[PDB]
This record gives sequence, structure tokens and C-alpha cells, in this order.
Amino acid sequence: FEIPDDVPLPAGWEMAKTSGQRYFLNHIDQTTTWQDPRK
Amino acid sequence: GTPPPPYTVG
Repeated sequence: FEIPDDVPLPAGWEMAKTSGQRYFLNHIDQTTTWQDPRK
Repeated sequence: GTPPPPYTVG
């Protein structure tokens, strides 16, 4: 299912890559998902 | 180690 939780990619987001793990880049707020934006 | 992503608190 990959990040299922009945919630797909967060709206108004833009994942990227730090300097693995990856994240949806929560620029809209002020942090970064390090495991799941909503699980 | 595992550093966080860029764009931190202003």
C-alpha cells in the first residue's frame, strides 16, 4: 500500500531529499515528515 | 549519522 493510512501525499507539499529516509518537505508549516505525514 | 532535511526554523 505504501503510506496508506487512508491518506495519500499531503496537500500543498513537495517531498525532496536531505544532504534514504526522504520526506514530503513540510515547507507549508515549518518541519519535515521523517516517517509519515499522517499515520 | 542521519541529519534532518534543510529548510529549518527561521
